[PDB]
Amino acid sequence: QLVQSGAEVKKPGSSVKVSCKASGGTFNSYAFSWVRQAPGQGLEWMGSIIPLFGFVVYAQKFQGRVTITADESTSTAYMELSSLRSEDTAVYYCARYFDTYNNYGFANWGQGTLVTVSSASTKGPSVFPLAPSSGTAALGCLVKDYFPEPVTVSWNSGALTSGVHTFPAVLQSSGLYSLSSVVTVPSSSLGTQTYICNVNHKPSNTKVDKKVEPKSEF
Amino acid sequence: MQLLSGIVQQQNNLLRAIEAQQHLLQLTVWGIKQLQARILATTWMEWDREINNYTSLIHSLIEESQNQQEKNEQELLEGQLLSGIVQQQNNLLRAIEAQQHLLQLTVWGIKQLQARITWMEWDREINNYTSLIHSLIEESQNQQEKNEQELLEGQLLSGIVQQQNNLLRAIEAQQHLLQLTVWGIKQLQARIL
Amino acid sequence: IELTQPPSVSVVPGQTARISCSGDNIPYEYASWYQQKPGQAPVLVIYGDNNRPSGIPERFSGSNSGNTATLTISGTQAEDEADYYCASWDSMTVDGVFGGGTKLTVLGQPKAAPSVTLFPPSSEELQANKATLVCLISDFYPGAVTVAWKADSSPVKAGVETTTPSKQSNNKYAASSYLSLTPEQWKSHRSYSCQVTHEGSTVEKTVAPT
Repeated sequence: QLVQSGAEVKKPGSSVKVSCKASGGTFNSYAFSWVRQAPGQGLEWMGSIIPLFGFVVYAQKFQGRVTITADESTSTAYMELSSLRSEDTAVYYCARYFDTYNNYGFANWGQGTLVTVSSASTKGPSVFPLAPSSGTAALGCLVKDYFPEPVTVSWNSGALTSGVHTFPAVLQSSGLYSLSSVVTVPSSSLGTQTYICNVNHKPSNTKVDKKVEPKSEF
Repeated sequence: MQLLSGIVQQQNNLLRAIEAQQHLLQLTVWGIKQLQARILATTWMEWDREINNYTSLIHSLIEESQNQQEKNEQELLEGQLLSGIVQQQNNLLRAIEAQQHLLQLTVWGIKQLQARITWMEWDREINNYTSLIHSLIEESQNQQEKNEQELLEGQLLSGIVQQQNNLLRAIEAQQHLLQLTVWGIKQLQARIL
Repeated sequence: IELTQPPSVSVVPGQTARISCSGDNIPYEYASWYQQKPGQAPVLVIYGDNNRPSGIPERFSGSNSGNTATLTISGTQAEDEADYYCASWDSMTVDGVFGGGTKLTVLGQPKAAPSVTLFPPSSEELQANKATLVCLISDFYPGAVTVAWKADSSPVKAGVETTTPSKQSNNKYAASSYLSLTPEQWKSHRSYSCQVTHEGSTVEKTVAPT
């Protein structure tokens, strides 16, 4: 029913136009709102458009900085937000109300579009081994100072699945992300099994293999 | 036989048309309130109360008509059928009456906003359909009275069938009225900002 | 116009949960309710005031006295754990507003202390002229935790970044904390520690320069 365009990464001051394609019904009988959600925060109503009339209405908070349009021939609603700043980082949903004559609630929602506003630029991670030491041991890989999300981590070319745990990224005050991935392994395997984390950061075309060896007892 | 089943069937269709029309009306009411805020055009507070009051009422009527439709259909699947079919015409007539008041309030809303921002053709069309509906509603009220009176004490079947034609004409005329108010809102929005 | 909900509500599984939403004048049929699970779109659960959409379990119900919308869930199940929002419209200017949301907790899952692992800086990083200690924190419930760092019995404020906890795969929580130092800073203290405090009890892991 409602499918939105994909994640956007934006510099402060610039613009973003988020689209939402509606299928399965008659476009002229729709009512649309835009709703944003900052990470860990509540839902927030931005504005509405009734496509049959084709004029948008806005919460004053967003007055003059958001433009809401609809296109009949593509069955698409749009939301443009200009002069971006960091506090604008949020997921944006298109939502549909007046499902039936008495449904004032929002019956259908798109998947959301992530908009990230940062002054940081695309950067590949530095990968460092987290060596196992002093009967299960933990070893890992520190994926440090990259932008943007996401990074993916496998172990031993995907052959190591059990005990893998990849932690969500910390956002540092430099605007760059760092992540860690650990595997729990049989202690007695450290001098025998070789362990290699495979790190993929697609945004900057980075593939890194890091061998994680046991700390020496010397 | 198939005469009464065919009447229950058409009443289902008519309630569906009223639901669909209510949906469009809702849209138009929303559109006017939205334009009211942007344009800034106390007398509007009382209009907003009448809108809300008659909108609740229409929702009640639609609901009660759904309940009566089901019972009527049960009675076929199973006197009380005739009774229910007549009650189902009174419910549809009431819905049409409340929707007509709603339409008239939306027309008023449009006129107020257009006296802030040709329309003579529109006016003429509004009046023609308003007068027609007023007259179809009045004929439906007289037939309902006649049919209720007979049901207490055929002529009944004839007026039941005639009441189906009345309701259908009124709805079809309301449809035209809706298209005109939609036109009016689109014509007003196209002029702001 | 503001909708206000309690930040949190907790229910024994099988008991009935109630989430209130107070406003000035919530007109009849204007109150709607939404279920939201981490990482997912909201889902309409009640509209009108007491209407459930197709596919919504019968144990969901709503009411509206004009001053308070209430969501009710009789016989609350595990899968009913989520954030709930109410929405409504301004009567005159038809703006939408949401309640602040309510975190509903279904009780039953046992307390679990965190498993914590602390790693020192690697050689390669120290050779790259940087030093970061890594504190991994997993397998805790409920999902609230506090992290403090110490260098030789003394608390360390600067260069600490910790994530806010996330739901794992089993229904436990994970978090990570990072302390940034220069190689010189690192090499001139007997030890550093990660202190993880969970439900008023603290787990400590210590690390020391080669």
